[PDB]
Amino acid sequence: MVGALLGLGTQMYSNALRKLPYMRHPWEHVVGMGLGAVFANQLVKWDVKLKEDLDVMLAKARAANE
Amino acid sequence: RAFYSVGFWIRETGQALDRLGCRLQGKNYFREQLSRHRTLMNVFDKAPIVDKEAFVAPSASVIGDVHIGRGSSIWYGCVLRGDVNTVSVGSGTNIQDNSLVHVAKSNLSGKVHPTIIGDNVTIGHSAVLHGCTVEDETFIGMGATLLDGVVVEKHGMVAAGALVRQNTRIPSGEVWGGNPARFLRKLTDEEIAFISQSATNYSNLAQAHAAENAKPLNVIEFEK
Amino acid sequence: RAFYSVGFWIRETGQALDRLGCRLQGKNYFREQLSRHRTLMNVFDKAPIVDKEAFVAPSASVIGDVHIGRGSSIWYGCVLRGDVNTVSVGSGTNIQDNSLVHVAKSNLSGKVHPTIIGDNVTIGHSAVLHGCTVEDETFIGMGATLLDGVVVEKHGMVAAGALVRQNTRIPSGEVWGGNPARFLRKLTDEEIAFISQSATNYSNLAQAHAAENAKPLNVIEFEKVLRK
Amino acid sequence: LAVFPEIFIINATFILLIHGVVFSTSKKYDYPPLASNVGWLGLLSVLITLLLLAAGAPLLTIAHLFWNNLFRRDNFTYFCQIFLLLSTAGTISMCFDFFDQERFDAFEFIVLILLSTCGMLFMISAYDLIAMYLAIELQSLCFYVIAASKRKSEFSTEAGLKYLILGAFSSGILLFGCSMIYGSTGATHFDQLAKILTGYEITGARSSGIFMGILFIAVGFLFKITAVPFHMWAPDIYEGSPTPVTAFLSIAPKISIFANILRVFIYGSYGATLQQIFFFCSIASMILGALAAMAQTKVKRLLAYSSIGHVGYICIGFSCGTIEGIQSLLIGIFIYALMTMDAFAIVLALRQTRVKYIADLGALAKTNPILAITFSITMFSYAGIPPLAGFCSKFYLFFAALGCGAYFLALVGVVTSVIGCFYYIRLVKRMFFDTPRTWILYEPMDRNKSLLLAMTSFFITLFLLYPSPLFSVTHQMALSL
Amino acid sequence: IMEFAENLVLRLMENPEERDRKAREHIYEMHERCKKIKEMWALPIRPYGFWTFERHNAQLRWDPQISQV
Amino acid sequence: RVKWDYRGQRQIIPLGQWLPKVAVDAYVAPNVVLAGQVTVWDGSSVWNGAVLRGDLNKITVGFCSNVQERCVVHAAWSSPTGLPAATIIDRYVTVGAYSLLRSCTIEPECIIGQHSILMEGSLVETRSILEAGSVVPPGRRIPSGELWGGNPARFIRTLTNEETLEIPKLAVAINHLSGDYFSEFLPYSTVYLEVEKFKKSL
Amino acid sequence: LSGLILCPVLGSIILLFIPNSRIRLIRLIGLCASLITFLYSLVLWIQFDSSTAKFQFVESLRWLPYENINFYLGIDGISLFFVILTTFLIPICILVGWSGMRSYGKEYIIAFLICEFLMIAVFCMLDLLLFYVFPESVLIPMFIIIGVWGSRQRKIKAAYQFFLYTLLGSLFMLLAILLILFQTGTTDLQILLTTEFSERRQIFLWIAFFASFAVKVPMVPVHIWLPEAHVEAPTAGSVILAGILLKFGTYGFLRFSIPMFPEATLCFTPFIYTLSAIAIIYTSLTTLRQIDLKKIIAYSSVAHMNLVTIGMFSPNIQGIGGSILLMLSHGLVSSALFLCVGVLYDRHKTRLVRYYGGLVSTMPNFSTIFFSFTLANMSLPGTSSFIGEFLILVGAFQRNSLVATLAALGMILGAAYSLWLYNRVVSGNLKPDFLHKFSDLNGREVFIFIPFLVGLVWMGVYPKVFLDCMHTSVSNLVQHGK
Amino acid sequence: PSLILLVAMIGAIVLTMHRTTKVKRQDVFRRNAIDFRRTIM
Amino acid sequence: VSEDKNRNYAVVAGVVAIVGSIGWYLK
Ligand SMILES: CCCCC/C=C\C/C=C\C/C=C\C/C=C/CCCC(=O)O[C@H](COC(=O)CCCCCCCCCCCCCCCCC)COP(=O)(O)O[C@@H]1[C@H](O)[C@H](O)[C@@H](O)[C@H](O)[C@H]1O
Ligand SMILES: [Zn+2]
Repeated sequence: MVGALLGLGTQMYSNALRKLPYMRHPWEHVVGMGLGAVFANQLVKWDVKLKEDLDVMLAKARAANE
Repeated sequence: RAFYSVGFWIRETGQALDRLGCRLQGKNYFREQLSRHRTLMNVFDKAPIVDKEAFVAPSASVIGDVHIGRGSSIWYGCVLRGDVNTVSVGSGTNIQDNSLVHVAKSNLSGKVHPTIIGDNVTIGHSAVLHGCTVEDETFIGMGATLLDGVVVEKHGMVAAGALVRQNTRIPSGEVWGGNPARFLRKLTDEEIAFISQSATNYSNLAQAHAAENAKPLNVIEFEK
Repeated sequence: RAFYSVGFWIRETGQALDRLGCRLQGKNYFREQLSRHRTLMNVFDKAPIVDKEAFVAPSASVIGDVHIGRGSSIWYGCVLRGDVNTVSVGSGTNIQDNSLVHVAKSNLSGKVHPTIIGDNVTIGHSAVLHGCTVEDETFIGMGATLLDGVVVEKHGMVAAGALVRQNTRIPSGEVWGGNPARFLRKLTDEEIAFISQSATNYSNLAQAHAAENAKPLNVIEFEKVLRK
Repeated sequence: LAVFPEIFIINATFILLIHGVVFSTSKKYDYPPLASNVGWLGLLSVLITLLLLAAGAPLLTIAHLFWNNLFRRDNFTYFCQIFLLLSTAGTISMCFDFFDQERFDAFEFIVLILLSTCGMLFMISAYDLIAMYLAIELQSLCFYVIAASKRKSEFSTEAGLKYLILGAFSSGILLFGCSMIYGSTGATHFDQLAKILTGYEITGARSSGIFMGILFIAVGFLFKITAVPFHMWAPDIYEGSPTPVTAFLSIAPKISIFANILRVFIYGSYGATLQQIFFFCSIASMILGALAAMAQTKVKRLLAYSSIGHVGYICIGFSCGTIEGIQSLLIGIFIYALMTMDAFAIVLALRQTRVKYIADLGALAKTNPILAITFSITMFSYAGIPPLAGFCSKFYLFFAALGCGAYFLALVGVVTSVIGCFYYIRLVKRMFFDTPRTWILYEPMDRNKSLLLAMTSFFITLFLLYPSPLFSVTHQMALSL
Repeated sequence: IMEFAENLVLRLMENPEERDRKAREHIYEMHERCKKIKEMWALPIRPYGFWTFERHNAQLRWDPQISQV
Repeated sequence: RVKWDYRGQRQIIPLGQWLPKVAVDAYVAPNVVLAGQVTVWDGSSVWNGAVLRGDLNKITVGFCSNVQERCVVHAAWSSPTGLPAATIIDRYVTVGAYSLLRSCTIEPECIIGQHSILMEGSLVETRSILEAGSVVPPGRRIPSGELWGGNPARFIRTLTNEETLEIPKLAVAINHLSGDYFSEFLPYSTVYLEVEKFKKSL
Repeated sequence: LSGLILCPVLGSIILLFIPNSRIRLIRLIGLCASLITFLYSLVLWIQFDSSTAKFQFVESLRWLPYENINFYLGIDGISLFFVILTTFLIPICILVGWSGMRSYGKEYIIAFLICEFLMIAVFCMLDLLLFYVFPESVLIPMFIIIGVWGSRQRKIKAAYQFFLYTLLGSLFMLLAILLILFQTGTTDLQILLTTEFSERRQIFLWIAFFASFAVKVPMVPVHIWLPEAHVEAPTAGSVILAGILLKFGTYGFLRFSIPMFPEATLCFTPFIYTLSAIAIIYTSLTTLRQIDLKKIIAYSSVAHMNLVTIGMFSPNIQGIGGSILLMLSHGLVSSALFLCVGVLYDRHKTRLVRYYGGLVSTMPNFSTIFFSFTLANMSLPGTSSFIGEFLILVGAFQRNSLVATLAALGMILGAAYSLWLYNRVVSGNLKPDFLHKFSDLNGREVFIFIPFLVGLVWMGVYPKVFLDCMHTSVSNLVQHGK
Repeated sequence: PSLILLVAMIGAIVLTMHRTTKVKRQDVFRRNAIDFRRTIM
Repeated sequence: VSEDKNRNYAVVAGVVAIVGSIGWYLK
């Protein structure tokens, strides 16, 4: 996903900060960030599920319209 | 070049895979700080071209777009570093030593032009020819220096320590041997014979020197 | 299992070879970082009898007929093509970097005159001794260009970047200089004192460049420099 | 179970401490410097914990033995603890240069950071005045030690000494608050203290013991987080101490003490009676941040005052007890922590300088221009420039302050943030477009800072393009309280 | 004309439900106006986690008169 | 002693705690000879054949400060006469082709032109362009913004501030070329593979 | 729109992985990405239906779950051709930069920092919170464009007290945006339209938006940032500034002032009336005092923009049509004049104005085109700017024509000094010291001029295709203001 | 408090060891192959 | 055709990591 492009940047941005050129095999380990982005989106879904659960718990609470 | 960059990337991964994907097993051979100037004909998208009968010395680098013809020679320590525009060295020339032939890149302050070295040109040591359209059968002296756009016309025997100035089209056969470029004397004919015979002298001396070998006994000694 | 992982050495050769399959966009990478450089002796027909204690720098292609004395150095990148005419170097003559101590065939009149450089002759960086004899205990200048048959007398320093014309053999102590062959001055006695001091200090300094001839094991053992 | 993040990071610290001490005092290994080897295993004992802690998300609440006695973990403690270990991961990572380049054979600085991280893991889940104090003092004691570590330069010693004095006095105030509250309530457990302090209404109901107790607890905390009226040394504390220990005691105690405040002040005592001091502290903290940042030179002290001001910008989310306010406060801690880890990673990248001010910080637009881009990104983020993440933090904080009717708090926040925006825009201009000023050159930063600076720079710029995960996290944490 | 201008315009069509979009948006925000007003109301939910241990361990020790008789 | 060492010539030659550390992004052309104390800095460019030796003092080229082809840069022992003579080629200095240096302390933003020999204590001031063959005697502080030259280092001209503004552009143009070269070399080398194939022929 | 929306961001990011010292590729491909995003803007124009209150191509993505303050993207009416002008103009900046080397001015950096379509975002962004983020957000790209490749006249800076006030005004609007956001949960612009506020608070919220806007709008008390920002701006930084960054304030008023706070707008009509009027008077008289050409064009732009304000007030469909069409004509004309003055700088390399002389000899086609656009900046009847400004004028439709009588001075002095400056620039055989370096215009130069002249004439002779595609939206806005 | 006493032990050690043991009593750390024997000062 | 201890253990453990992790992202 977009995590692949982001990782190549994070690695290339890292290379740009240490002064090293933009070259090596860690740009192929940015696939790990693609895994990370998929997990982060998966965690967004799981998280909004849990937040909806806590929100219906709150709606049950707070006097429940009384 | 884009695919040249991609090639640099596949090679690094490959060198790395050997360096520590198999030198991992007790081998520090990769770590030896061996030299890399032995890339005599260093390359770019443009490459240096050299014919058979053209001795290049291994102490000398030939970088950039080069077109070493026939008989030309690049002796021990010279640097024909001509990335920007082609170093179109003609035939039978004789750099002879630690000279330099540059179209070396600046901020286009004077629009660096190719260095079309002529024929039978017996350039001397330490000459620092720099953007030089030096024509054929010309002599340049020991420790000399030149400047941009110079055109050393036929038989123009620049002397030692000299510093020719920018864009100076030196006349054909005029001896200029000073820091401020200055004609000194119409060259004599014995000097003409000398400069036209030293050409073939080194042409033979360069077909000699026969590097083309290896010295394993010394390699075995330096190994221990 | 380990050491049979040489398959990754073979796999590297594939990805490395992939430089051929990738040098197509233009003619690229004709350099390969090769191995052969017939440099440190490069005997044409005569061999240098350089001593076991005359440090020559592995860049210095001391061609053909050369002789260096005990304690004298031949510094980084200095070609010495004693191919057409004999060369020699006395004990202590530190021929410094980028030198061109290559002699002659001729220049307009005979003048073979084998370059002979005496003892303690501190020769300067980038010097070009094309065809002159040099006497003992003098100090040529960094950048000098000593032309044919210029007998540089003893204790007479040539200036920095001081080109010397043909046959203009300087006197003793007469500091020369200038693009034309003109004298400058007779400096002082401290000048010769410092000449000898720099000569012996450069001799023992070249004796300190024994790391240049260290062995792979010794190089990687110096790489302990991180710990100290 | 339920202490597997603590059981591990305590066993791992011992395994590292014994492993480090045996080797550093070893003739066979030539007395090697065990820093960056007990490190590396240090920061992995963090990641394995962060893996032990994140995985067992339902398991953290696995017993009752801990509940009504010792400490109560829940979703808030769980998420805030995954953050502390993550922010401790960044802080150990940025130090790897400080161990090798700077001559530190003292590995136990690592094991002390690990013991402090255990103390903070027990602060986050602290659910009893006694546990809150004990974990607070565990982390504060590790930090006094590792802030007085450098014994050669006397500048770090006196800085660590005044840090110890300030921290011990802050803990004394906090502890007198715990005493008054306990003595006037006979209950220390937050689950017990909550039942008592429902309908306490100090300003309406005469209860002086509990009032002075909550006031002293709030004062001790506002000392620990170095809020404005009680910072009192914090600039000199951050300036004198070494840079990585400053990066530690400047970002991680903030996270931990702020989670602890959310525990005691939103559950243990819930009223608009105590948050008045935090409202005043927010006002004066944004004021002091803005002005002193306008006044400072030394980049370390500039970051000190910037952190004080941003801690102020945090407390406006606590200055109103609405869920939106607490969620704004949590958003503000994550965007203040990641940005501070970034700023301190940058300050650690510039090891070559001595204690030097923004003028010597100059030329970075020329030398290492990508690092100057990153530094401008981070400083903008502090300022709150719209297209960045710090803007999202300050903006949601101000929106919570508006929805909470604290219009004046939002007003002082916006004027102080605009002052800061002007100051940091002027700083970036002075760094980029002029003022060469002596061109000090830097050794390159290592991969560890590089990825943290790079990932965090990516987080700051590409945040508004995906704020859903963090907003969901912080709203869940606020609901859980 | 040019052989397709007729169907060249059916790259959008009315599909007017985007107003029910805002209709239900409004339901969203009518609920959301209860974002900041809500807070802690429950003292009967599990935060009353004390008694479940008290009744659980009161008999062992820290007891006035049970061990007597 | 034997000749033709397979190693070629190691371009970075330490001696006695003195490592001529090369900062990254500094294309150190393979012919050069770093030795002793030569601290080349970020963005610099040591080009073909340029030796840089090491004495009691320490050479140091500054940010973007290139040392072009075949340029010797040594340093005198101490020269404690006026100031410690450790060559400091500071930022943006373009030490041109085949020049020569010794213990001179060049100042920011210079252009030390071709074949320009120097000597001790020649603090070539900031923003100063030197003509070709600029030979200098010890102590001649070429002042700021002033074009110079001549065999005894005779002053020639002061420079319009447009040329002074152009000097940094020339330095960064050299640095662009240096990056174009640095993209031609890889962290380690492939020479070892050829050396092993040589050894397995033995 | 779903896929064809993100062309500039995709292009910029996928080029960021091409450093490519050999500029040809980055120039070519950045220009192609810009031109295709402009092509998709124009096919989005063709896709328009001039018959709905709804927004034409609405899209979204959840941004924060509760209250869903999400990327609501509408392009009805005005925004339709605002984003069109944005795209129309961005390739102009990409094309004014075919400079050969372009080395210190690293070409890919300016490509990546002009090819950020946050202007497209803001003009399509239809929930005034995120909409707020973008004009304030484009300041980071604008600041780097303004000075990194911008001409250095001073130590690059902006009046610091004025800049602090400008950003303070921007953040003051932010407090107002939040007050409305939490006032009734209203996330987006459709529902902020539907809702109804307290008249006592509508005026406060209106002026609070107005702070930031009337900084972005160049009204008399705060407009000084345009001259100082332009004289230092690069050739392509001014083309964007005049082109879009001024349209920001007027479009902000248009969307989030008039149909948002109808009662507050009713109450403050005379306020903006007098403000914009005196601003036009001042910026008409000022170019007497200013001799700096960039300041001259910037002040003419201030004049035109306060005309846009003196017209946007109205429930006159003709009124707001003249407002938005003066905006389009201004993004054409002032940017064409900035193109002009940038060519005039570079071809002369001088930053004095008394030095532009003998132009009919050096670059006479530049004389022709410079007139072809200075007749427009004074709004020659027949040009696009005339249709714009006269619908601005007739904006006194239900009115009683007392602010048109101040637009009297505002525009008569404007046209006067327009002619005076076009003379002063092209006047006489005033031989300059340029050493017979004529600098005739480039084929690419007249190219980048082509589209502005084409849009100008196509509007000025046929404003239908722009007044149509707009009337439905503006009339809906007006009835909500009724 | 066990961990706090352990941190007090580690602290009193790392602070007041005072370079009197392996903290600096490792060695002066002077090596021969890394020295230049003062022939050239 | 051999090596030293305490490094082949490390390479075996690195292989155990990547083989093990493969099995993890695989399950
Ligand atoms: C056809 C073309 C493509 C062919 C396939 C291409 C690619 C395959 C991808 C990955 C291969 C595996 C790993 C990738 C590489 C990782 C880095 C390995 C680094 C390495 O050698 O240091 C080993 C330890 O090593 C592991 O800590 C453990 C490293 C274990 C690596 C084992 C690899 C060989 C076994 C076969 C793979 C097993 C797994 C198979 C399934 C997964 C494959 C990925 C120790 O050596 P050493 O004592 O000389 O230590 C080194 C030190 O590591 C360096 O950092 C220093 O620079 C150097 O001076 C020296 O001190
Ligand atoms: Zn010769």
